[PDB]
Order: sequence, then structure tokens, then C-alpha cells
Amino acid sequence: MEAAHSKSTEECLAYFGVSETTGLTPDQVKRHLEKYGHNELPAEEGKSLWELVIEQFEDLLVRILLLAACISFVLAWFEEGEETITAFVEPFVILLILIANAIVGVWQERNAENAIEALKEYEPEMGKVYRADRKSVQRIKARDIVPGDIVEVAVGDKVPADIRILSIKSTTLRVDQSILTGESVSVIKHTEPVPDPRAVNQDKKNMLFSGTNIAAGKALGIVATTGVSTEIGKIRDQMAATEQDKTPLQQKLDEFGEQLSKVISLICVAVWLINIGHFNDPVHGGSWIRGAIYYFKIAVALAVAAIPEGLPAVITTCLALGTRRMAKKNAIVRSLPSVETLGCTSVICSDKTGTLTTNQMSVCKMFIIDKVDGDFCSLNEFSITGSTYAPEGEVLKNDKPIRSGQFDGLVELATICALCNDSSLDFNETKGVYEKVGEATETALTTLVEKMNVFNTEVRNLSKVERANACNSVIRQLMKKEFTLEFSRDRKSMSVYCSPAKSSRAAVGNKMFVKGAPEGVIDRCNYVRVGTTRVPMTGPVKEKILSVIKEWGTGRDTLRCLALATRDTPPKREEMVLDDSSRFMEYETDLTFVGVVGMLDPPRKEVMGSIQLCRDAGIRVIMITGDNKGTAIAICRRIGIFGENEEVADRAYTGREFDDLPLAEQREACRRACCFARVEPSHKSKIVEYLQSYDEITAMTGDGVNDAPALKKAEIGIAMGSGTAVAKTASEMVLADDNFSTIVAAVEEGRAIYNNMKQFIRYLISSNVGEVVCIFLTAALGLPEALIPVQLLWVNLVTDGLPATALGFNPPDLDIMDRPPRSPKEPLISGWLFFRYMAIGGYVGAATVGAAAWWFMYAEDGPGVTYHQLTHFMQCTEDHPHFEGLDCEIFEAPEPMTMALSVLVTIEMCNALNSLSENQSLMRMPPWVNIWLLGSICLSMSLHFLILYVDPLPMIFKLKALDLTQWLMVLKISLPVIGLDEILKFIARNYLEG
Ligand SMILES: [Ca+2]
Ligand SMILES: [Ca+2]
Ligand SMILES: [Ca+2]
Ligand SMILES: [Ca+2]
Ligand SMILES: [Cl-]
Ligand SMILES: [K+]
Repeated sequence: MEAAHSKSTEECLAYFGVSETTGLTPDQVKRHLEKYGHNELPAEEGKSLWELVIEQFEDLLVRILLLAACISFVLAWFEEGEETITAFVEPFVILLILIANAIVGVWQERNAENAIEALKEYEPEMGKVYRADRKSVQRIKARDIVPGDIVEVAVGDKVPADIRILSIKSTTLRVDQSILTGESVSVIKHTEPVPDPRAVNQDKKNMLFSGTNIAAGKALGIVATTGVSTEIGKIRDQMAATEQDKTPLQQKLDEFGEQLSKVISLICVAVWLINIGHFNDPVHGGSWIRGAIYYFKIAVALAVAAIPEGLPAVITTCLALGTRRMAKKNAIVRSLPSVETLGCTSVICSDKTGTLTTNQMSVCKMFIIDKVDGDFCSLNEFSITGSTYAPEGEVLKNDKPIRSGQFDGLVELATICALCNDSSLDFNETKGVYEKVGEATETALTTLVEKMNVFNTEVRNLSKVERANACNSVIRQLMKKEFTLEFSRDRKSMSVYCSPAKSSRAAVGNKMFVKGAPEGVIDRCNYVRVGTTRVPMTGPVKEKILSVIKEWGTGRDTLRCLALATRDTPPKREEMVLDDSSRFMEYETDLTFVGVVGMLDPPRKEVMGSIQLCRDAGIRVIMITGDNKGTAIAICRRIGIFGENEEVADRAYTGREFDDLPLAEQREACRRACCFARVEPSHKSKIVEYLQSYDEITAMTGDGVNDAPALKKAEIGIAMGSGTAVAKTASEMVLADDNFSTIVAAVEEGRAIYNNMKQFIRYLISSNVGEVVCIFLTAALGLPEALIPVQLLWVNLVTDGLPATALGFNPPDLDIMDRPPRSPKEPLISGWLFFRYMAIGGYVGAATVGAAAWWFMYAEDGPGVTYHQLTHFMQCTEDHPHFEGLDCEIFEAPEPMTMALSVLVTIEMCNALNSLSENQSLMRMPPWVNIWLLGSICLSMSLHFLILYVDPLPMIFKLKALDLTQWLMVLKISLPVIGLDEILKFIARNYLEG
């Protein structure tokens, strides 16, 4: 809908056939969506490259390798047996392979950039729009907005796309389009056209350019364009290409792609030397330089086979797929390069309120009397679940569920909780969460009655707005609150005067429900309600009550307690003066203690266990807060930062105590601290500084400009999703819920996104080192060659390239949080890991130069046989010493090389199955965990059988199809790799790390 600035509002509403009263419709959305794409700008420009030097090392090798195959046959294309066809088509083979190496190398290149696209649902404009389905506004993602739908914007909003204003709801509408125009002041917009189709944006006084924000006003409009069709979109697309610095894992990995290339470049250039003894020999046209181009091919080939390809792309996938994974968990990563650091987090600094704690008061404990006949009374203690103002949760006794209604004592406790209250619950259908109305401590009660629901009302069926104050209303339908006696610090309590509702009488049923702080309320109780009874307040009982009120108010939970009682025979309203707190303490006498409830601000979901997790992963959790030292210290023993009876007289500090210490004592405080209370805004940054001094990677939560500095200085800034825009742009990550338990998970995924890479690296390296050992172990202990040029190319393609990319789809490893956080100090590969590599690779290479050895040497019923004097085979000429029913041309036999190459491939897939997780079992994580692997394995295992059995080919590959016994061998020869590595894993899993 270009040039919408020159068209009537009608011409546009028409062009989209949308009614501005109800905006678009589902199918219109999907329709326009497909025709114009999502409201985003792509990455069509170059902003990424193949970090490794070797990727450009190999591509030159496969080019020059081909050259050798064009000089090879050419120099002398005529042999005694003209052209065997298995040395004539080689040029046609390698090239047929480089093509496969390509089709594959670009297969993984896509997934790598296909996953990037998966992460395009981050922190967008969230523009507002009107669609058919609903009548009220719709806060939808900026990208989900299609040209054509109806968008409205009020003060402060950011313009999500190019909008042709339709209606201006405010007396006027100024906008700030400073970012796109030479206009510093906000300008006005109007609802009419601007005929001239080629006028400049400054003169498009009726449009709202995307990426702009309105200074003042509200106004509806219709999206002309979106995406790159946007005025700001035609700009950013046409911008200067951006460059970047590099991360310590990239550096350490580039240093790695420098070690290998070199070594490789010598493991092979050492082959064109260990095989000098065969350059002249017959098999190679019986000339020198001709063999000097055959062993060249092998080396330049062995290289290609060893060069672990795919790393850059694969990482980018784990990375991508992982971030996707984090987001599902509310961890919106803003900087990919940072997720790298994320697993090196060694200290998290979090704020208490909202993040570690819910900040919604919740009753979690309550009791009442059970028995008292024997001058020794027991009680009925109940626990309550659910830690917010939402009606969700259930009453428990001895960790077991019970109906609140079955206990008559509770029915009154609720009646009090229900009536002696001035607060309520409200469902904010907008935010889809339960809100409180008034004081929290009261509201906490409200929610208790709901979780109680002593009268088994039907709730499930009700609407959220309905479940809000359900059970609470029932009680109000049975008891009329006449008047209330306001609070007062003299008696520290309050109460109400109630009487049966609808009851058309007086002086009957009247009761006064009193609620207050324990002591005082208990001392005004002369009677104590048991069952439905009421026995006088003896000396022993009153002791029992106060005893638990202590066990509760002091214990690890440190619950705030409230005493619930009723005045059975209240004075009459007449004889009562309600205009001074002075007399109220009096009317509130001769009470019958009903029960007590204990509330507290509960720790957010999982936070209690997440802290335990950090603990297992050596991460320091430091709580920053506004509380007082004492209460703050408490909250820490409540959540776990501190054991219930752990001495922490030096790991909690308050702003002032801290400023009072000397720099050297401040730095020390931080290497041990775990709680900070009443902190000046400038302490966070100071705290981090001291944290950095002990080389500690630190994640700091913030939520206001107040934290901007601290957020930036930290290794990882983490902004509250409920925070300010400033803090969000200062952090490298955002908490959608503002929950602490997230950070811990984000951190964990970091550990997996690393471990994934390590699975990928280990599989190539361990496997390829195994190839290089076969080519070597034959040329070593002297043996009939096991592989030739095109076979190396084959193996490469079948075990690098595809089942390799697969692993990038491996899932999150386990017991990944019991190690200390990674330090950018320690090396890419640990000495034991390298062993673990050679342990494997050294084996595979054996199994291969031990599969053909089984073909040549004895074999249950083998088609050929000889003895370990096979190491001298080349001197065979029927010399009459080691001769039998054998001919010197049996050392050219195809099946051996085929019993080999087939062992290689199958052994590697058996190995790729080991790359599902660094130190776990195939038992604890089956091969089917990652499907794409099983797939890629088969898709390759197949390309192998196809080369062996499809007659026009096994000839080119100098191979010769093996039978069911010849394949049952390959299995028992390669399958035992699982067995081995499964041991190394076992070891490490218990002996090494601990
Ligand atoms: Ca008009
Ligand atoms: Ca390779
Ligand atoms: Ca440092
Ligand atoms: Ca391989
Ligand atoms: Cl108009
Ligand atoms: K930073």
C-alpha cells in the first residue's frame, strides 16, 4: 500500500477491505502475512563468516587434489590392460564427491541459519492493533502485524510500522521522528491526504513512520507498509556493514583450528615420505614421479578426511537452538555472544522482592485447638500451599490433604479471616494474574478462605474473575458485617460486629470477630474454642498457644503470626460509642480464642531449589535488598542462601556497615558476602568491582536506571521484564517473569550449549584421529594398503558432514550442574579428554587394520588366507617360500579394502552414538534421544550399502559386496567401540570429577 500518504483514508481501508471498526480478520492476517511476510527486517547482508582457517585450507586441498587426478591418468593413460576403469573414472569420482561434500556442507549451513530465524521472536514493539475476533485492543508482537490491520497509539508508544493515520483521538497529536528526520522538535500529524506522491517524509504530515514514537496524543491508523517496505526499513537495509570483536571461545577455537591444520598438515606430509619405498614399484605404472602423485593424492586426501568440517555452522546451531530453548523458559537472550559467558557465571547478584520472593503475602500455616480435657492440650496444625494471591493451593495436615470443612474449628477461623478484613482479590484479565485490593497482610487472609473453601462451594467451573471472591462471598451471605472497630496501636488489633444476614431480629446470633497480634489478643481471651465447644482459658492452654506462636515466629520460616478470636456475647450496639479507639480495646474483651494463622512472603516458584542448584554448581548467590540486616539475614535462611542454623555474622552487611569498612575490608566482604541490606544505589557497582577483583564472572540483576551502571559493569546484566527500557538495553539478558529461578536455568542451558559443542568436537576428532591411525598403522607395520583416494573422500562424506550436523540437534545433557563454572582460563580440551580421544581413535584405526587382517589372515570360512607374512606381501612373486593356493594378485583383492572401509563407516556411526552426551550412558540417554541422528546415520548407512551392492558402483570404489557373515563381522568389529567409550564415560562419571 505504498504512497498511502497521497490517498484518502477510504482509499486505504478499501485497498485492504478492512472495517476500521473491527480491523482485520484471522484469514486476512494469514493472507496479508504470506503476501508481505512478518514485520521484520532480514539478514540478507553479510554479518557472519566461517571463523576457522582450515575451512579455506581444505577447499584448496580438494581443488589441488583434483589436479593430481587430472595429471595422474593423463601423464600415462595407457597401461598394459589399457584402462581398468577403476583408475580412469577417478577424476569423475572425486569431482562427483566434492559435489556431495558441497550439497552436504550447505545442508548444515542452512539449519545453522534456519535456527537463527527461530530466534526472531524477542523484545519487539508489541504494537497495539484491532482485529475481528475481539472488540478490545490486542497487545500483539510487532512482527505479527501485517500491512492493512488497524493500529492505535497513545502517549509514549513506539510506531511499529508505516501507518496512514485514520483517526486522531486526542485534541492533537505530536510525534518524535527525530531518528529519521532532521526534526528535533515533535511535529504534528493530520488525518487528510498529502496528494503529491513524491513528497518527502517531512511533508507526509499524515503518516507515522516505523521506529518513531509519539510525543503526545492517541490515534488510530492503518498500516500502509511493514518490514523492509518501511521508510526506516529502506534505510537500515541500505546501511554500512557492521564489524565485531571476538569471544574468548572463538579465540580459543581459532587457536584450535590452528593446532589441527598444522598437525594434520604434518601427519599427511609425513605419509608422502613413509611411502617413498613405493613410488617406483609396478602397481603405479612402474615409474617414479607417477607414484609420487599417487601417495600425494592419499595424503592430500587423508587430510580432507581428517579436517573436522561443520564446527562453525554446528555451534551456531547449538547456540541458536539453545537460545530458543532458554526463551521458552523466559530467558530472553539479547546477545548471542554472551550466552557463551553465561556458563561461566560464578556469582549471581539478585534482588529479593519480586525476583527471589513473590512479594505477595501468603498464609502457609495455621492451627486451632484439638483436645484439652486432661489439662494438656494438643492442636490441629495445618499447612497451606500456593504462594501468591491466586485461589490456587490446598490445605494440608501432616503433609496430607483434607477438606477444610471437615474441621468445624476451621469454619470459624475462615469466618473470621473472611469477615475481619477490608481487602479483596481482583482478577486483572488484562495481565491474566490475580491482584490484591488493599493491604497484603489482609488480602493474604482472603486468599486463605478461597484455598480453604470450608463450605465446598463449586469453583472449578467458575471464571477467574469469578473464583476471585467466591468462597469469601458465601461467608458474607451467611454473616452480615454491621460495623467495624478500626485498628489502633494500643491494642494492636481490630474486629467487626456481625449477625446472621437477612435475620429480621436483634440480640440473636450477634458476634464480634477479632483479629490481632497474639499476646494482647490471647490475654483478652477467657474462653478457648475447641471443637464447636468452648472451655475457659486455663493457665496451661494459654501456654501451648504461645509455644507454637514461638516455634513459628522464630523458626527457619520466621512466619508473621495473627491471632483469631471471637467475642461470643458482645455488648449491644446501643451501649457502644464508635468514635475513639480508646474504648475499642475494652469492647474487645472476654474473647474466645479461635485460632492462629502464620504468614510470610514466600520464595518464588523453584527459587528455593534453584539456589540449591547454584550451590551444587559452585555459583555464589548474593541477595541484595532493602530489608534490615536481621530480617534480611532471615529471608536468606528461609530461601537457602544460609542454613537454618549456619553462622553468618560476617556474610551479611548493610550499606552503612559496608561504607564503614576500609577498602581492604570491603573487597574481602565481597569474596564471602551472601546478603546485603539497605544498600545505596552506588553499592551494586562497587560490589561488582570487588567481585571482578577475584576474577569472578558475575550476573547482576537490575531494574532501573539506578542500576544501569552496575548492569553494564557486570559480566552479565540481567533486566527484569517488568523493568525500565533503559535497564533492558543495559543487560545482556531479560527475565520475562523476573524470577530468579530463571537465571539459574539460563545459566544451566549455557552449560549444555557448551557441552553440545564438546560432543560435536569429540566425535570428529576422536573418529578422524582413528582414520589417520589406520592409514598410518598399515604404512607402519607394513601391510597391503587399506584405502585409496576416493575411499577417503567417501568416508569423509559419510561420517563427517551429515551424522556430524546431527549432533547439533542433541538435547540438554544431565548432571551438568555439579561441576564448577567454566573458567576462560582452562583449555578447550582437557588432557583426559585428549586421552579419551586417542583412546577411541586409536581403537577405530585398529579395528579397521584389523578387519582386513581378518580377511587376509585366517577367517572362519574366508575366501582367501595367508599368514602374518602378509607384511612382506609386496615381495611376493612366487618366490617359493610363503606360497600356497595364493597368487600375488590376491593382495590387490577388493574385499579386504571393502571389509575395511565398511568397518570404518560402521564403527564411526557406532561412535557418533557416543556423542549424544559427554559423560552419560546410552542407557541413561538412548540413541533415539536425538532422532535426526538415527536418521542421518541410516541415510548414510544406506549410501554405503548402495555403493556395495549396486553393481555399476562397487567397481569404481574397488569394493566387493560382503555377505551377511561378512557384515555380521563388521558389526562385532565396530560395535565394541560403544562398549569402550561407555567405560571412559563410566570412569569420568565417578572417578575423575567425583
Ligand atoms: Ca477524511
Ligand atoms: Ca573431515
Ligand atoms: Ca579479570
Ligand atoms: Ca569421519
Ligand atoms: Cl482524507
Ligand atoms: K557487560
